[PDB]
Amino acid sequence: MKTFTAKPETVKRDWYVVDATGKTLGRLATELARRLRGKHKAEYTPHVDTGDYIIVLNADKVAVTGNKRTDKVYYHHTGHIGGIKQATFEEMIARRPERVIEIAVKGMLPKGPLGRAMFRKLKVYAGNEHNHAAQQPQVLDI
Amino acid sequence: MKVRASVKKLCRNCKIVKRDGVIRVICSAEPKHKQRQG
Amino acid sequence: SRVAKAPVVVPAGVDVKINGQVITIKGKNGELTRTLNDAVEVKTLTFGPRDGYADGWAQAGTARALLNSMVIGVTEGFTKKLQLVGVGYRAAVKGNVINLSLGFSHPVDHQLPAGITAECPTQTEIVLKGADKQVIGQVAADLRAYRRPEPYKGKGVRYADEVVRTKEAKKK
Amino acid sequence: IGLVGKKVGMTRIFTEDGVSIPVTVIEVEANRVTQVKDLANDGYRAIQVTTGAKKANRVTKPEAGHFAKAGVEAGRGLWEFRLAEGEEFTVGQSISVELFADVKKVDVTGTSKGKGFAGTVKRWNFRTQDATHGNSLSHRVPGSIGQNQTPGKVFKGKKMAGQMGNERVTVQSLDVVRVDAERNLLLVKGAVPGATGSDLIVKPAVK
RNA sequence: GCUGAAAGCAUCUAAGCACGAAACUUGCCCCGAGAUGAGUUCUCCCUGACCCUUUAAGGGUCCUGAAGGAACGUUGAAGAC
RNA sequence: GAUGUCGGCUCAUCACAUCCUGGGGCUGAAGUAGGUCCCAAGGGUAUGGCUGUUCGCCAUUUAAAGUGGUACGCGAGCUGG
RNA sequence: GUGAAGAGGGAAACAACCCAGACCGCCAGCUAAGGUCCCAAAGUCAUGGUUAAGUGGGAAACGAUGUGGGAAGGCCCAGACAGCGUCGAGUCGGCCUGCGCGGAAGAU
Ligand SMILES: CN(C)[C@@H]1C(O)=C(C(N)=O)C(=O)[C@@]2(O)C(O)=C3C(=O)c4c(cc5ccc(CN6CC(F)C6)cc5c4O)C[C@H]3C[C@@H]12
Ligand SMILES: CN(C)[C@@H]1C(O)=C(C(N)=O)C(=O)[C@@]2(O)C(O)=C3C(=O)c4c(cc5ccc(CN6CC(F)C6)cc5c4O)C[C@H]3C[C@@H]12
Ligand SMILES: C=C[C@]1(C)C[C@@H](OC(=O)CSCCN(CC)CC)[C@]2(C)[C@H](C)CC[C@]3(CCC(=O)[C@H]32)[C@@H](C)[C@@H]1O
Ligand SMILES: [K+]
Ligand SMILES: [K+]
Ligand SMILES: [K+]
Ligand SMILES: [K+]
Ligand SMILES: [K+]
Ligand SMILES: [K+]
Ligand SMILES: [K+]
Ligand SMILES: [K+]
Ligand SMILES: [K+]
Ligand SMILES: [K+]
Ligand SMILES: [Mg+2]
Ligand SMILES: [Mg+2]
Ligand SMILES: [Mg+2]
Ligand SMILES: [Mg+2]
Ligand SMILES: [Mg+2]
Ligand SMILES: [Mg+2]
Ligand SMILES: [Mg+2]
Ligand SMILES: [Mg+2]
Ligand SMILES: [Mg+2]
Ligand SMILES: [Mg+2]
Ligand SMILES: [Mg+2]
Ligand SMILES: [Mg+2]
Ligand SMILES: [Mg+2]
Ligand SMILES: [Mg+2]
Ligand SMILES: [Mg+2]
Ligand SMILES: [Mg+2]
Ligand SMILES: [Mg+2]
Ligand SMILES: [Mg+2]
Ligand SMILES: [Mg+2]
Ligand SMILES: [Mg+2]
Ligand SMILES: [Mg+2]
Ligand SMILES: [Mg+2]
Ligand SMILES: [Mg+2]
Ligand SMILES: [Mg+2]
Ligand SMILES: [Mg+2]
Ligand SMILES: [Mg+2]
Ligand SMILES: [Mg+2]
Ligand SMILES: [Mg+2]
Ligand SMILES: [Mg+2]
Ligand SMILES: [Mg+2]
Ligand SMILES: [Zn+2]
Repeated sequence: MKTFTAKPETVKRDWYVVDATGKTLGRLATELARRLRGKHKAEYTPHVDTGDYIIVLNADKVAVTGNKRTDKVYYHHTGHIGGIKQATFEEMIARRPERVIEIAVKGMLPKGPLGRAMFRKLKVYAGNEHNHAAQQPQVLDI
Repeated sequence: MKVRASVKKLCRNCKIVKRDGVIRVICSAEPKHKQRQG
Repeated sequence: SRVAKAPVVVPAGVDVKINGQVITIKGKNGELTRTLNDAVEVKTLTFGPRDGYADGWAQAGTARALLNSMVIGVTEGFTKKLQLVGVGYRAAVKGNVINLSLGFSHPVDHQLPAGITAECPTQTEIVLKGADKQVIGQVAADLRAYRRPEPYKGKGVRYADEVVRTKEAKKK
Repeated sequence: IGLVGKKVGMTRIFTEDGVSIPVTVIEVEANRVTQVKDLANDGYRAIQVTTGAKKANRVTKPEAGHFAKAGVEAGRGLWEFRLAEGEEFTVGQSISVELFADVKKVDVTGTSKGKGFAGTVKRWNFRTQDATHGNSLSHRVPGSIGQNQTPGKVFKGKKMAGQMGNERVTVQSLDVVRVDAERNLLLVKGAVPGATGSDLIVKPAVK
């Protein structure tokens, strides 16, 4: 027989809710990336999104070690000459705290259309409330 | 402030102090003896 | 080490709360609160490294010294004296606002924090008072900063005990 | 808040001490509040206003229902002004130019006159090259637009020919010369953006 | 700089606290939801039958044609089109 | 089996080893005005005489008339000394 | 020795370095160099240490109470060491060695 392949039509994706409070950024992000990709399922298929939907609460309370809170720098370029911009981790937390988790996870997901599709299943919130009661997310301790 | 690679006690009133990862010489007697490694 | 080892005598009329990692001493001259580094156990008060803390003796010695000051603070309390040197340099206290004339085109109008109190014995002296040794230190530094004592004549705001070193100009 | 008016034109005011003040005359008819936005419903605090009049046949049913909810006659457009904390308004309230009675300076926003496709000389104040001394077909042309292989491209934001004017412009900190509630007029010192007859937004000066 | 141990002292620093520049983040002006993460608010409009099969976000017929749009015309201190 | 060359003109863009403006330590810093070092790249940063000149000298300005990288930036953009 | 005239795996990419020599087919298995948190296959493996510099992941003379280990020493309850006779336990400064720190400015 040919090896099994997951089918995008029939894949079951569960909903989970994770609390980022006090969790180390990168060690949370690897577990998120793993589960968004579906690497935790026996039906894992490289060309199919078999992963789960994950709500992350309290993104503003994510932890980092060392002097990273002040010294970790996020760079981006605007596309305009001289348009190199930067923000420290602490500035990112103050202004756009959900982006810290989102940026970390995006860099750990595959690049290309499927990786972008996998990222859409991550729902990051700054505080302790989400609006997805209807999806009945299960608590997941990462 | 003298900014040098070699910072040293220049008299008995000079003290070596490390502040924020920088070796400095502070002197109670002589302001000319104030140094920062750099 | 030696600082940390020595416990602090807490007098009668002075009351010490300990709740989690918080000290909040009562008493006549005032009231004061702090939270210490998590390497310190405050057992008089007695201070010591907690286990799993390499800085614990360093942290205990500072804790000791701060609480010694806090228990001084709410008894005899702290006083700081400043002197104005220079023609036309006056000071005057008015509520919680010291008014310094210091040879500027504008009057300086420095406001004391919540519980520091000033008196001008003469116009050329300020006498600060409070329970917090850090805050009275900071207020005194801020007042000195308006016109720090200058090296040719010694003019400006000085600490009354300060010995301002003087020099003469370039020889012609 | 500010008000919406119309650029009537420019004139002057002679003072008794022999100063001629150039003025823009702005007709500021009653601005009628058509909607109040609040934090609960809209996520921000603002008034929407209309002014002037539109012919019934040019008022669409969606537009007409919006005006009818407010209980105001249709005006020529809708504009929003953000509210500060103490500012409160009610739907249907008319706001007149007397708003500016004690305002010393205003910012005036309009659509600048349209120059169409403009060259670099006009649009960006580029210098012309030689009219003579051998110049071949290159009198008002832009010159070089980049370097060489490094970087081997033109940078974004390069100043080049293109549409000029016909855009939103604010002129800040114009003196209010006269507020005439009777005639619905605001006189401001100096020029403001746009052609005679164009819409102007007038706000108390932010600076 | 303050307070302050490690290091009985000293020490702006290790814990803790305060100042500090046209640089930085804002504040000012303009663009801006293709922000595909395509958001929000207000208002308006459409309230008919039936047949068929590969029963399905299925296909067609008759009746109906709204709000609004476009087109055309007269045009504009809008504009190469 | 061709990667157009000095200088000018037009238009730039980056670095910072900073010319001006901003902050600061030391001074053989009285003041005024300097010297030197540290921080700082936001913006600003001559016109002429002579010469193909770049440069330089000179005249007269300026807060200042920065130093470099960009095929010693830029001839499918101009010039052609 | 390899490339030339040599594919495969590793060294991000990278003839000439490391592993290794492709007769063809397989949706079997074991290994090499190199690896095992996610991109990305495999240890968020075990035990004992070191480092706080993101050192690791560019680094020289030289500078420094950074911090771990070691071998001697001088002085010390006949009271040292510091600060003010007081004072009441260690203190002092060289050597060797592990890992770090400064020295460290460039152009889309
Ligand atoms: C080619 N390869 C062996 C290495 C490589 O793959 C890289 C890379 N980034 O992938 C390199 O950077 C490399 O090509 C390279 O450029 C190196 C060096 O430049 C280099 C290296 C180590 C050195 C050690 C000491 C000295 C001291 N110098 C010698 C004398 F002149 C004073 C210089 C070094 C040096 O220049 C690493 C290699 C690695 C290369
Ligand atoms: C990390 N990365 C930036 C480079 C890299 O990827 C490699 C690699 N092989 O893939 C390296 O080898 C690298 O990590 C490395 O180790 C380097 C060096 O060791 C290196 C390099 C250049 C040097 C130039 C001069 C000198 C000597 N002078 C006197 C001393 F004070 C400095 C040493 C060098 C050196 O050690 C290249 C980098 C490249 C790195
Ligand atoms: C003909 C070649 C030219 C147009 C000019 C050339 O300049 C010379 O070769 C100077 S010597 C020849 C002068 N002349 C004939 C007597 C012909 C231009 C010169 C400046 C270089 C020195 C050699 C390389 C070059 C390309 C880039 C460049 O700078 C050119 C060639 C590939 C180019 O095609
Ligand atoms: K939208
Ligand atoms: K340049
Ligand atoms: K100076
Ligand atoms: K600058
Ligand atoms: K060339
Ligand atoms: K040329
Ligand atoms: K070309
Ligand atoms: K041409
Ligand atoms: K061979
Ligand atoms: K690093
Ligand atoms: Mg890939
Ligand atoms: Mg500092
Ligand atoms: Mg026009
Ligand atoms: Mg000209
Ligand atoms: Mg010709
Ligand atoms: Mg011509
Ligand atoms: Mg490219
Ligand atoms: Mg002390
Ligand atoms: Mg300015
Ligand atoms: Mg060819
Ligand atoms: Mg610099
Ligand atoms: Mg910048
Ligand atoms: Mg700014
Ligand atoms: Mg000249
Ligand atoms: Mg060139
Ligand atoms: Mg150049
Ligand atoms: Mg030509
Ligand atoms: Mg060219
Ligand atoms: Mg010629
Ligand atoms: Mg050959
Ligand atoms: Mg090979
Ligand atoms: Mg290979
Ligand atoms: Mg390499
Ligand atoms: Mg490398
Ligand atoms: Mg490869
Ligand atoms: Mg195996
Ligand atoms: Mg894996
Ligand atoms: Mg482990
Ligand atoms: Mg490194
Ligand atoms: Mg080093
Ligand atoms: Zn000295």
